[PDB]
Amino acid sequence: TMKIYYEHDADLGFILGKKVAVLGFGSQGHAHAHNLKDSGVDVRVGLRKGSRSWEKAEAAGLRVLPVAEAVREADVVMVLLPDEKQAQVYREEVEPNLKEGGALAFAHGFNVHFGQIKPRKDLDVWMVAPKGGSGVPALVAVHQDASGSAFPTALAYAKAIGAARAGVIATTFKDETETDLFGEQAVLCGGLTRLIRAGFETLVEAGYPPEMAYFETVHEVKLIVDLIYEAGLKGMRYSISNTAEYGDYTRGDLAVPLEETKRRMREILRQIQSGEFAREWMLENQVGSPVLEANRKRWAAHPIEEVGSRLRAMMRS
Amino acid sequence: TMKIYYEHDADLGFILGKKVAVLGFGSQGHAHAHNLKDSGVDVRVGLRKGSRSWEKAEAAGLRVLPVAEAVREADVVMVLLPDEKQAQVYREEVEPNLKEGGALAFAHGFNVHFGQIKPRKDLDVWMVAPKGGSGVPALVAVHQDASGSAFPTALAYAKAIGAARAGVIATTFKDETETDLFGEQAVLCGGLTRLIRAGFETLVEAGYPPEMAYFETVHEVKLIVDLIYEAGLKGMRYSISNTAEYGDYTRGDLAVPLEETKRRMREILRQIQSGEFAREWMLENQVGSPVLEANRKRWAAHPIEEVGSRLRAMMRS
Amino acid sequence: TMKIYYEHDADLGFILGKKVAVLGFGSQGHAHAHNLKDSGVDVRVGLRKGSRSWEKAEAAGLRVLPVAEAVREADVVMVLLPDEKQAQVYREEVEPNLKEGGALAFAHGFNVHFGQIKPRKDLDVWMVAPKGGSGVPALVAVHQDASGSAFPTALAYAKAIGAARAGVIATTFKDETETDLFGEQAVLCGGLTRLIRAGFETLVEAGYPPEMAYFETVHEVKLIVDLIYEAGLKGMRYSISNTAEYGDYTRGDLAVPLEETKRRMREILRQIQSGEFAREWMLENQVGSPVLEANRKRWAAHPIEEVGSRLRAMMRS
Amino acid sequence: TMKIYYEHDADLGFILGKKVAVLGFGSQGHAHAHNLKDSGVDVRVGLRKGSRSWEKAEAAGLRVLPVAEAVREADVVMVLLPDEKQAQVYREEVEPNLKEGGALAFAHGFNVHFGQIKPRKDLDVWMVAPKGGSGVPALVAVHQDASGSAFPTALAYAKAIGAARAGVIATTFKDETETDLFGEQAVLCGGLTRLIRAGFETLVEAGYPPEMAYFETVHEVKLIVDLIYEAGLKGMRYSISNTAEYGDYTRGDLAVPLEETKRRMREILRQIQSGEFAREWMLENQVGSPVLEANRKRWAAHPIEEVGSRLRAMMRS
Repeated sequence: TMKIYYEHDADLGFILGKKVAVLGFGSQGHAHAHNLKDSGVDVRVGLRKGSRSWEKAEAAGLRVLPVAEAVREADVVMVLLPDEKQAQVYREEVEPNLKEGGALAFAHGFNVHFGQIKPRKDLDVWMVAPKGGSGVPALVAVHQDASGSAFPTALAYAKAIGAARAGVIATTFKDETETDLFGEQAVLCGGLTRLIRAGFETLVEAGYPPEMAYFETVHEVKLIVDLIYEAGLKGMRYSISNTAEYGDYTRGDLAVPLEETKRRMREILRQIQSGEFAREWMLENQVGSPVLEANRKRWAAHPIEEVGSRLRAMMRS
Repeated sequence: TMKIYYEHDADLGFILGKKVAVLGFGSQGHAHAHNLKDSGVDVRVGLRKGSRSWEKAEAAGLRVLPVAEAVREADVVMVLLPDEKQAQVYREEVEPNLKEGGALAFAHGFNVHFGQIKPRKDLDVWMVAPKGGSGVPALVAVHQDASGSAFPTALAYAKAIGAARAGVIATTFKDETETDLFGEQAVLCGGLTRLIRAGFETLVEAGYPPEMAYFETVHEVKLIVDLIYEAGLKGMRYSISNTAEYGDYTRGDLAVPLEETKRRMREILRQIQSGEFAREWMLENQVGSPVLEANRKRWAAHPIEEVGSRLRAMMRS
Repeated sequence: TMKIYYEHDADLGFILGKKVAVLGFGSQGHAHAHNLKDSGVDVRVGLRKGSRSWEKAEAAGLRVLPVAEAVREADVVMVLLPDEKQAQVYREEVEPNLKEGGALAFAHGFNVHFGQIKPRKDLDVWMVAPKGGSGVPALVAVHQDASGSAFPTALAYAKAIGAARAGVIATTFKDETETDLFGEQAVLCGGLTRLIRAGFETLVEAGYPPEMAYFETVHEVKLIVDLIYEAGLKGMRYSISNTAEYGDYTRGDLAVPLEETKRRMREILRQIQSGEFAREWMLENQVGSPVLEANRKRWAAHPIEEVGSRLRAMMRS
Repeated sequence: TMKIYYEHDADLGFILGKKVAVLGFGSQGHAHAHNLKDSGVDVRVGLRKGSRSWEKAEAAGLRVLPVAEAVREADVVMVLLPDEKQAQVYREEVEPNLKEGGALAFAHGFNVHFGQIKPRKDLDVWMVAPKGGSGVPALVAVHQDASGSAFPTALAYAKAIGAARAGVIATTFKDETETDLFGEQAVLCGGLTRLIRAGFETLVEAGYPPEMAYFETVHEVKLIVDLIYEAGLKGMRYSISNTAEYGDYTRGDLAVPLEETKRRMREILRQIQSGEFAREWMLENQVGSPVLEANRKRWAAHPIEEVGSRLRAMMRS
């Protein structure tokens, strides 16, 4: 019971007559700028002079300018910088230089949802969040519609990128931002890495060889997750051995008890929704990311890395 | 500090002069029989008359016989049947028909490690456990060496299958069996599915749209696990956004607390090592697998399946 | 908001042209065979040769045959044996002998719901579960409809038995089986007997005469339950003294606290729904019912039995 | 099992041909500048114009310059400023003015270990941490060795200061920084002051005169700690009365229980190692040190201060 929009719903007329400034040239900057030019919209990439990304962008054959300049001549500014760098670039280099009635666009809602960018009341503010006809759907959301055509423009932008093919889902900046932070913290990276680490340490402390601990706790994860990707949980259960399936159904809850886990995950979500997580992260970046650099180091020293590196080398032959 | 053996350590002379009976024709039977013939050892597949697998095996162009017959004329019997079916086929159709001084081989140690097969004292008993030169290493173990050449034969079998290329690791039936059950129960299927389900239910109960709950808790798992496969945990951390990395380092432990999780996983491992899990599973199969069929059904009804199916369909276009 | 079917909805044409084999001759076998003949369908009772039930069935004037024979000549087989004996009789004597496209019928869903009988794909599988025009309604359910007319046939069977008169309720094998086990365990036998025993022991240990403990804790139960049967709980409250009513409303919760009781009953229900109870009971019967025979004995020795027997004798005069 | 270096291992040739800028003129600035000139290396002190420290440094007969100027003409910059002031002085006045291939030196690792100073890749970065031939050993550590001679230079610096005499211990910035913070928090200041305060309050609340509470809980501490300094714990036990010794051995654990204390100290250490403490302190200084000024005041008002001041005055006569 959700509103899906396709290529047929989106009209490239709302973008093709507009100048798009792509700020930043990571994986996202690369792909955004690439697929836009190959759909016949004039793109300029805004970068800092004499950067590694400056030369990489010219090598891909794109028009490259300083950030302030790229913005001065743009109708849509698509901001594809790290969350922690966006607010400063907006204040110093986008806010003063973006034409009135212009559009300010995002791939992530974080800085707008948590008020690190308080955009001018005259701008359109929208987001296209991607996740040939490879089946990559996208989210689209509009925070602010000054012109009356933010949503058609955003939908056109998704068409011009190739995201409309598999379907564009309409949402809000709130729901995009809060579900992204939740996934990262509770499941995708935070929870999963802790579960693997506890598995590996359990076997190694019980005196099983580290090499075999690594195979049964890290290397074999891909096999399971590929099945979930293709055919969901019930497909995954169907394909695994009955012994595996029986163990899963009767001992999974002992590993990860449902009500306790749901309680702890509700606290993770509370800190996201309350703004406490955003505050923590914003302040962390004000003082040189001490905790990030400290944790990186402790986790890079973990015995699981030595064994992992040896076995991945051994397999590459 | 582990003993690795390569193609150069293995001598195909120990297998090429032997008749191999492959029992069963799942994915493993298919691959074992295939790669053996393409390395010039004479293979026969033992199957039950008029089965779906009988016709599929003839269609791949293999010599197919009843199980008793395939065993009567074999020097090595490689048993590639479900754990719960192996013991009965061994008792009724392998034990009476396998030549004295023959070899009985496995891909999984479960039935031998837990005494569901008590093999004759005259047999060799060994295992090759796989996980062109695609980097698929294997485990090898020898439970029983009557001939004095079980280990060279097993190593030759791994060569004849293409498992020697990326390296063969010598282990024991105990360590193969107990680490496999542990992975399935604590991490790969049991733990991971419970963590995803708690994530998804947390978001849906908090009023986020199920479609977006599904993207941030299930679909995005593949992206993370592909990075872990390629470059381990520290590679995965390196590639994710700093916001994701910060969340992982500061909230992962809140989702999955280390000492509590390790305690519960030690209980999972205790039930494996004590034989309690094997007993539970063996008895389950004596009475028509009531719990397996009951749980399957409850998990197939879960709301996560409806939303999963809709979105996977939508993406296939 | 439930689907009720009456005599008018059921067409005896769907049964009267069919041969019915009734397997077993307890209370249910007796009544099923009886009421069918008195509605003009030809019945045969299948029994083991030279049993006590064999002679009792001939004495009621029914055609009696060995089980295999009764099945060979039947279109509908109605299985009215103890849950623990059904699976073996199905495997050895019904499966080989029941015509293709035949109907296999039950009064209880237990063996089908928990896969102790895995019925042939060509059979109809349905159930009639009864609980002159005495007001005995029935449940009806269809597990498997090969012919396209399982449900009309089942409904006809209920008509031919006299169960349609007070109404036939359509349900599923799942809901019949799981609610029956729940009632037996949590309330009807399990809970109620424990509550009586705790009452009786409380009074006797407090030094009240056992005879009077027995009257106020066991004999008087019938008076209350007859009122609940006739006029429900609010009828029962209406008829009891205001002192009794006041005590009930203000101390019932102290005896049986609501949230704690509901928690424990949810665990009883979980073990039913998960298949754990079915497994426990199936395995119990594989090894000669040690726990059943042990508990019987301990409960038959209970002081409540001596006093009960004396007072029931005294009242029969 | 630790690497000790003496005067004989250190070659003053690595420092005597280099210009040293000492930034700051506390106790450490004073001593560093002093002992360097008296070992024949040319020193300049960098200070802010018209400060109290400016005039005090000229009065000791040292060449004094603005910070930017002192750095422009230096080969080694020794930073002896409060931890909270170092990062700003590095960014604004050292980073732009320090010659390429220069050396940046510290007495404390805090700002480098926690990334408040991210030093240029061309610099040497090392530390000498002191704790006639008075027995003052030193630590030495090298964070960054661009020239290939950071360690000999650092060792020479320790020689030129008089720290080599009692021995220089090679360590890391990590171990110097984390052990210093731990000592301050768990034992030296944090723990010890809390233990004294609880002792004093216990006696005063029990109605002993405050003067005598002060003698038995504060004044007598010096006697014990002087013995520990000279002859360690077993020397201290040896010199105290047997009654004191018996009380210590049988009631010390009641005051300060071992496993509980070790648990709490592991949490103190965790917050240090994780970067949480550094973040807390860095942010505190961004907003005018509210907690520091608040706590100072509450602790200065404590009744222990009034009694202390009276008795110290009384003893000075």
